Amino acid sequence: MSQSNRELVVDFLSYKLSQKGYSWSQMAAVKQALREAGDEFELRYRRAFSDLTSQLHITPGTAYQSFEQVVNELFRDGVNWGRIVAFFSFGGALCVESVDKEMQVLVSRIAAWMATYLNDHLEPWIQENGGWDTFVELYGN
Amino acid sequence: MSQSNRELVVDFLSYKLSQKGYSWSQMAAVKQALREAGDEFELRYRRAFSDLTSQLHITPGTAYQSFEQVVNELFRDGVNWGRIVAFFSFGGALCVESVDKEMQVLVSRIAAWMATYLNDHLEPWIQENGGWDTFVELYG
Ligand SMILES: O=C(NCc1ccccc1)c1csc(N/N=C2\CCCc3ccc(-c4ccc(OCCc5ccccc5)c(C(=O)O)n4)cc32)n1
Ligand SMILES: O=C(NCc1ccccc1)c1csc(N/N=C2\CCCc3ccc(-c4ccc(OCCc5ccccc5)c(C(=O)O)n4)cc32)n1
Repeated sequence: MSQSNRELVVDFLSYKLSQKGYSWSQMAAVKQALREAGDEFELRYRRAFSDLTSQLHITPGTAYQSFEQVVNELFRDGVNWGRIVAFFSFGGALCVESVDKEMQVLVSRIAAWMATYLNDHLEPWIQENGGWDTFVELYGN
Repeated sequence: MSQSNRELVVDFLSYKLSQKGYSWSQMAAVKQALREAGDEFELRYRRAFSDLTSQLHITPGTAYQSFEQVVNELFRDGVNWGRIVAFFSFGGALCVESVDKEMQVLVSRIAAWMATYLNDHLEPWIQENGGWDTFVELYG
């Protein structure tokens, strides 16, 4: 119950500060930058590219390594911030299609796969290019 | 500082799911009822009351006890769902003033004080009045 209470407070204060357009922490600023970049990417750029969800055809039998081999296609010509945004959008799309197909049980493993891929394959590039601070500096507020 | 790749993932996926009417967490209906009740309270009903923030000057040296004794004033004549809503709004107002004062870092402290107050002073009343799912039935 105590953890739920904390979660209510955090949600309420985040929502209220966001509603006023206030940036209160580097973490909040990174998350806001990513949300907005994903929205812009999905609206106006994603349809130009081959649909990576068509390569995975996620099932409850899909393993991390199958996700990883499909994501490697997105980074076949290297890492940039745009492709990192596209990676988040791809994960978001796997979750949305999972829930659309009455397989919400996949949502938690998709999140773990995304974390694993970021930590294993993108973290060195992120640090080399000024960390998430630079992402916010170029694409945030 | 964003010192967690997993936190960015969970945040982004929560957002993307919400845009399709789907929920990351089970607390989703309460969060949506509390945000809407907060917005509604602040837009007109709040204007009737003395501004409780004028009694607090939150700095890195302010004790939890100072916050606790000002918040108690909300519940002087009992706990009800509206006063719980007002408590959250009050918390939100404190955070906005904290950022405006260049004390952004105190937002997380205020969050910690609110969760502490909620757990000590309000959790018993909440349990004894049908929990958050009643709040959702009334304000959702
Ligand atoms: O979500 C996805 N699919 C599901 C879906 C749902 C609904 C509709 C369509 C598809 C998804 C995300 S991704 C993707 N395929 N992309 C691939 C295919 C494999 C190879 C590949 C190779 C490079 C790139 C890529 C992606 C983004 C890129 O930049 C984005 C710039 C930007 C940033 C912020 C906001 C707007 C725009 C770039 C680039 O410019 O280098 N290059 C992308 C794919 N599919
Ligand atoms: O955020 C606050 N202040 C900063 C601020 C910013 C901008 C503008 C004005 C103030 C704030 C939240 S609070 C407050 N002071 N309120 C006090 C003063 C001390 C005594 C006190 C005592 C009872 C109540 C109270 C609060 C809410 C209440 O019900 C709300 C019902 C409702 C729900 C959903 C939507 C709309 C309305 C009630 C009640 O009717 O019981 N009673 C309230 C204060 N200040």
